[PDB]
Amino acid sequence: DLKGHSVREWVSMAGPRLEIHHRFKNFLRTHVDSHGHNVFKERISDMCKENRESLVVNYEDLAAREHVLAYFLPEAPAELLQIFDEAALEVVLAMYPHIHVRISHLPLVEELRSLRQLHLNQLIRTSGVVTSCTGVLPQLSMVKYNCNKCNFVLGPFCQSSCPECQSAGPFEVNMEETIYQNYQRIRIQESPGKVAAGRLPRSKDAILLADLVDSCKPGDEIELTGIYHNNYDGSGFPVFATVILANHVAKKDNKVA
Amino acid sequence: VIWGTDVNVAACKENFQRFLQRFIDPLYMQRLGEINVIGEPFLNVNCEHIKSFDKNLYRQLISYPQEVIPTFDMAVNEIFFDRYPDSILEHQIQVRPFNALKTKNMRNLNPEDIDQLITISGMVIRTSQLIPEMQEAFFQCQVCAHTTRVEMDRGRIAEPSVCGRCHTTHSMALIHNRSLFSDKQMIKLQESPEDMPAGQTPHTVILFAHNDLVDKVQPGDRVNVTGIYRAVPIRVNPRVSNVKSVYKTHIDVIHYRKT
Amino acid sequence: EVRDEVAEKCQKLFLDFLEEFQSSDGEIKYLQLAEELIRPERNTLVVSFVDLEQFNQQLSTTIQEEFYRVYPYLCRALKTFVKDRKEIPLAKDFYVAFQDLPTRHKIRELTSSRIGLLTRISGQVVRTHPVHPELVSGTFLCLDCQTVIRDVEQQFKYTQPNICRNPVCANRRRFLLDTNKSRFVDFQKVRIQETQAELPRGSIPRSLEVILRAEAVESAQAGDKCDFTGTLIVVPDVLSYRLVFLACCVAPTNTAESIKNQMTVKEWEKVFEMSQDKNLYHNLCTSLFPTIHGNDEVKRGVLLMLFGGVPKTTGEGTSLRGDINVCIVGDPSTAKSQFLKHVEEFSPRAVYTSGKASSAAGLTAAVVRDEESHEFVIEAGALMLADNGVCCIDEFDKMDVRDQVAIHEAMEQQTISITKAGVKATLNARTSILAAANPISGHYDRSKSLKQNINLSAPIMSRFDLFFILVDECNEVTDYAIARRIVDLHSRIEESIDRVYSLDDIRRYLLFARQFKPKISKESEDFIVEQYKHLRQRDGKSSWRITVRQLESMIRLSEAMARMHCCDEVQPKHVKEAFRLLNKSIIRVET
Ligand SMILES: Nc1ncnc2c1ncn2[C@@H]1O[C@H](COP(=O)(O)OP(=O)(O)OP(=O)(O)O)[C@@H](O)[C@H]1O
Ligand SMILES: [Mg+2]
Ligand SMILES: [Zn+2]
Ligand SMILES: [Zn+2]
Ligand SMILES: [Zn+2]
Repeated sequence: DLKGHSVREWVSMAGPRLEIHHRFKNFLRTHVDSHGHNVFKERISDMCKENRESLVVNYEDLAAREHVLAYFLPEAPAELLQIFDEAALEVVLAMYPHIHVRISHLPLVEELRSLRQLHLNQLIRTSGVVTSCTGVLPQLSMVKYNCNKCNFVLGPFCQSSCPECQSAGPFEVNMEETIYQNYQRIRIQESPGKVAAGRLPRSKDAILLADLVDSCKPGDEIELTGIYHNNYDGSGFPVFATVILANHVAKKDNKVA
Repeated sequence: VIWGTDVNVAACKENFQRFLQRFIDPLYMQRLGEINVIGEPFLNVNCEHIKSFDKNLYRQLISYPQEVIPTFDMAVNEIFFDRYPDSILEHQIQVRPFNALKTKNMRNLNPEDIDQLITISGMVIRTSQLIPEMQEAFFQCQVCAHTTRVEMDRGRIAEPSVCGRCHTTHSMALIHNRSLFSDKQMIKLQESPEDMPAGQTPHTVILFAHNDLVDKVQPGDRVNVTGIYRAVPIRVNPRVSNVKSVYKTHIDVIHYRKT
Repeated sequence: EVRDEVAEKCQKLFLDFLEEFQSSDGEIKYLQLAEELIRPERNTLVVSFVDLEQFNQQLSTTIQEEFYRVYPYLCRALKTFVKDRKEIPLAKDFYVAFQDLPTRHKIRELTSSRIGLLTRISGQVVRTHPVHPELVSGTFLCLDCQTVIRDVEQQFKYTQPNICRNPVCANRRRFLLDTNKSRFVDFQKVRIQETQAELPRGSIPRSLEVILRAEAVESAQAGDKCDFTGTLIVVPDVLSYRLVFLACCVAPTNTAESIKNQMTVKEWEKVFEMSQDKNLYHNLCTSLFPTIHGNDEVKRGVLLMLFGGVPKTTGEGTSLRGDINVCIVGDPSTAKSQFLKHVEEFSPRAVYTSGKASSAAGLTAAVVRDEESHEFVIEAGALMLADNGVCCIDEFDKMDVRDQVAIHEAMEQQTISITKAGVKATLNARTSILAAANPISGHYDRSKSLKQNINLSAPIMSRFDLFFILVDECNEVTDYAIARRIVDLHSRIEESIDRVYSLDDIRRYLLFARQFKPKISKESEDFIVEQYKHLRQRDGKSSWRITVRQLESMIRLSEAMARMHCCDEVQPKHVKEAFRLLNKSIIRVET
């Protein structure tokens, strides 16, 4: 149910994992809202009209209807996000034989200077101004090579002579992992006017994979919600650069409201 | 006597003490007193003084430096505990002889000089940052954190491959910071061009300064370096134990004289 | 499950010290310090080493001897102390920073025997690398046996688990890193070099790499001199190892009353006589420049630069320059480089450099790729190295346009905002600049305006407080006197100088005078107003016109002259002398 020992460990458990999955799937039908229009049915119909595989979920509704579930969303973002994605995919297939779920309306909004290690590997919403954006980079793959004639695996090598035995063999791929199967990299800095004069505006890097790709333009003030987590980067072993995995994006109309 | 030499620890120490006390240009006692206040525990001695005082002792020192220098160190420490018997020093005095055998014809050097003290004049070409070399490796078990130590494992470190409290499989990893290190600086020094008669191919040598005397010579400095000639094997492949029949040779410096 | 009795005892004693030790007020100071630490961005708590030494000498000795071994346990003790006290976030990194260490070693003295023990060093930052998260306690899962390896600490390298967790399985090669579960900490690689004070003459300085983390990451900016309290450690490099000083705390290197109390009785008496010594101006000028003849005005201006005015920051966050900038445009020879060399030699914190320098920094901060790391690093330039000091730049007329614009920005805003290759920084640089230049064609044409005589851009010229023109007079008496000076110097190898005050005495007097911040009296205010009225009325023809920038330079020089005598208020004497100096420095076209 709840109140385990660690939120990440608690969600990882298969029992509670399927419990939360079933509860969310049921909520995908029960939540007709006071309007009684079956909000989730409306969202499913809108998505399937254009087949956007992009679902919008309001944190307020989850918090009010469930409470505990919305409470656990911040601490275990990836797990519950995958649960919601699979639930939405199953619902869409049932109604219309992957679905990405994007959250919004996060209660607390933190500035770039306001986020620290306490917020690492958690979902958070911030307000920033885009500064630079790249193309739709194909993929970032980390390749680890089993050594040739030596019990050792060469360190991760990013893509997109042994340290001990000095073997000259070409080596063979011990393990290759793919990350960001199709991604766009953007940079967001503190919106002008919120900087404390002398202080240089803070900047952070966000990655938009598959969904939300090319959903922003340089120079656009956006309220970005995403998982602020560490991860590999394009650079001995690869450098671990902190980034924001973008879960949802918005636009602040008129740039001042 | 130590095997394959003409050296007696007691007699050699007594002769060195006599040389320290009975000598005429006594300077050694003067600089011993100077070290008292300075605290600098390094007694530099010109070997030519020993040669003049006792040629036999000079020959013995040159032939077997590694085995003889400790005796001189012990004698100097005993004297320092005799004169100024009360004093404080982090480590007892050390002796660093110099200017003994000017076989500065580096191009003309022979394997007969292996493990023999020699002084050579030349200009240092390159150096390197002080290298910390292990002397007492510290290991901790990944399973039970069983702490253990391996001391002076003849250069390499003997991996236990097995723990001692849980006696699990090879899981005890070395802890660099918890270990103990010593300073070793590498220098590449070129033979002095003037001394070479032909100079068709200027000669170069590699020097190692150990535990002290590090960074005391900047690049391009023309100095006389006195140290022990050394030859060490080179392994054909690090994995295999085979060694080349031809040894690469270097110098373990004992004293520097700026000139 | 092996318990380090030393570590546990140190943890217990450290927690006891935290929860019992109290200030002179009788209250636990560290309780309030931690209460302050609860706020965000405050994850490092400072601790006074002398205080804990008094609380437990044995504990302090053990920590000093085995600081690195016990540091994690000290952090755990801090975590326990803060968690149960107040509403602090359940899980965020905490650290302990140590200070007040009497033992100040030199970079030369850092030997392998000191590895792992706490020590304090003093150096000057040279370059600063970007911040980077780094895994400290990694967590992996074995692919074959799908068991999560946890807390596999890595010693500053990509150290995978030696063998699987399961005794049953022995994959040993296909561990998968759990990024989310892995523990990361933000590290910044800085490079420091021996400060000129400790640097032996003609000896290459020792470059030492240091690692900054937690609150200290951004504390030290490129080009500044700082003292680091930490512990030297070894790091494997592609059994090779290299030294790096992991610094727990970073502080700036080293009031008038404080200095006077610290100053010796004889030194304070000498300084007091100096302050009470009338005509100290010319006396000090002559003492500081023995191997020179004439050019009394140049020496006066250089001395005023050495003293400097009172910097001011407005309520609107605008910084008003407190120090002054001097340029010397001179015919070939004429001792310009000699002036700069004297200034550099006398004054610590003064750095001599030339406009022909080809360093990647290029006389100012730059961004350069590291040869090994290949990551862009902010490298401090000579101008930065002169922070809160003096930069004697020779061949100022020959500077490159890139360095020219950089220097223009530096002298305008007193700070350099450098942004490139994705890196960005704002390096403070409050440095008095003494430039030497030659007239176009070599010889100064006194019938032409200064602009026509030098190639410097208009903004650079405008932002200079004083220009001193050194024309090679054909007068026989002047040449005879110059020959007399040079020949007497070369024959009387020494003792030819007549220093009414010793160089060390001048240095200590300058340090004492710096502590004063002279104010402007209403009488001084109106006198300055009237002097500027006269200067404006002059309106000539002068080489360069007179603007409010000249008024700012005038007030800064008046502040410096007030600082000369250490009087805390301005008097008309200082204002009139400054007016004389600035007006004389103006040269009219002789056509
Ligand atoms: N007015 C002067 N009084 C005394 N000595 C002087 C004077 N002018 C020049 N000298 C002497 O001239 C000698 C040579 O001058 P120096 O090399 O310092 O010139 P410089 O200013 O660097 O010239 P430039 O930059 O135009 O090439 C100096 O040792 C200095 O002693
Ligand atoms: Mg010159
Ligand atoms: Zn290998
Ligand atoms: Zn064990
Ligand atoms: Zn396994």
